[PDB]
Amino acid sequence: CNFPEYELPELNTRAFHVGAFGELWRGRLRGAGDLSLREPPASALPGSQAADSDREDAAVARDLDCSLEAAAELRAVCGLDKLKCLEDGEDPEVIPENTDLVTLGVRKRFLEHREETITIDRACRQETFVYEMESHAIGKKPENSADMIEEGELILSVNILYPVIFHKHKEHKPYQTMLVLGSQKLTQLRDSIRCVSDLQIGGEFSNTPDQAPEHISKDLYKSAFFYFEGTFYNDKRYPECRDLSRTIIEWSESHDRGYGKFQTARMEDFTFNDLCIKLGFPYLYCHQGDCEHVIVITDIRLVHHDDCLDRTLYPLLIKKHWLWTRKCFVCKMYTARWVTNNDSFAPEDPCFFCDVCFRMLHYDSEGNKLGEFLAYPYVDPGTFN
Amino acid sequence: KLFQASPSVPAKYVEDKEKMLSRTMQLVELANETWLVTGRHPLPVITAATFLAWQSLQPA
DNA sequence: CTGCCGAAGCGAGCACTACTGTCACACCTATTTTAAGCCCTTCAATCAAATCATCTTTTGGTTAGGATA
Ligand SMILES: [Zn+2]
Ligand SMILES: [Zn+2]
Repeated sequence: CNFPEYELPELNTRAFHVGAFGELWRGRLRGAGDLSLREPPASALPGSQAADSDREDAAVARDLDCSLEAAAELRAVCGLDKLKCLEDGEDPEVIPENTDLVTLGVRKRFLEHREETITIDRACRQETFVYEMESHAIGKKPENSADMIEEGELILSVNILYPVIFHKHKEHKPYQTMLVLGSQKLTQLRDSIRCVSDLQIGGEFSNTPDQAPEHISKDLYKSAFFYFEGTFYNDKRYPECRDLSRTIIEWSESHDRGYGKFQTARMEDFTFNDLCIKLGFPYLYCHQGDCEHVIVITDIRLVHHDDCLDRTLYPLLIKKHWLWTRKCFVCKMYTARWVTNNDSFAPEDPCFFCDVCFRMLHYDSEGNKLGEFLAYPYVDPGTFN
Repeated sequence: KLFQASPSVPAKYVEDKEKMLSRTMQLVELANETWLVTGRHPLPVITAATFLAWQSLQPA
């Protein structure tokens, strides 16, 4: 049955149907209310539990099959005064010395060698994006009723890798993490992508630099498809969209290329609940016909009242890797906007130029072409990352 | 089977067979007149000559 | 009280490589000696592809040579 298990330790899991998995999760939670989106009561010190005692002791007695006095005794025993070694007025910026923790000892070792004038700072720890996009959306609610997450809705964590891979490291990957709902279709995920592959442009305009093409790649081609468990999900909402998967099925199935039989289907025909997908196992998405993306279902879980309940942000970005700007070779500090080939002035081919370093170098006051070269408008993937 | 663009072989390796034969027969003539072939199996010599040709037409 | 001969349907001849009873002679290997070439293993000396350490080229941020707004 749909019983998640590790195919490999902490790397990937077995395949299961998302809808059946969500139904199983709800069946173990429906009626209990632990999957609800309403704020429940929270634990407190025994000196203030009197107000909540009336509402809590009876339920505790019912669930634990103990007496009301036994429930009160358990509540008094399990009070936070027995656990709160830290008072509520203590700042987290200083290590409490009255401790026996090895973890805090290692923390002290880390902090002591970062207090010198050369080392003391409040800079980034190891990354910044995750908390910034968590606190910006965690615990919030939408301004419109139609943008309400359904109670018990599945939350799927999807990692989309960039087209610019390091091709020098293999442990870590360049990717951005998108959160999607089970009921959502793949169309809303595809339309939410802001990859630079949608912004690609071209054309040789060394003679007339001001005649750059009017239409970006997104305005000329709209082909995009997902690929899960051997199924292609190709967009066809627009005439610019083409079923790219037919060429792949023609090429691959004609020979033993190392992959099995595939099937073709439209992009809007399936929701995230209809997928039978693995977790952690990479999958394929493609758009523009040459921009492939690695798709990893990192995590899946039911919605929680403390999560982002605002659907206007969904698909919600939570994590993102960084790409560095491609800067021109003239001033070696400004991000390039043009690329040239066969350039007599440039020391190397290809050479990257910024608008400032491009126009006045390759043209005079009247804009007349100088020297021999070919020029193309350039969009930096490291900028629009 | 290097004279055909079979799917099992990349097209990078396909060459005109005429130049192939010319290069190979002159290579084996070189081998013959240098006493290499006498008293030995010819087949490996022919294979080696086809090798030197096949690398010579595209060392790139 | 027994017996002859017709009617219709059958048929013919022409159109300038499986075993067995023997039998002797093949098959078979006892070793010698070269002269250049042999197949396979099997390790050792040399090599070159890939990986680690460190100098250095450049991409975000701090400093005090350097500046407007
Ligand atoms: Zn892309
Ligand atoms: Zn410039």
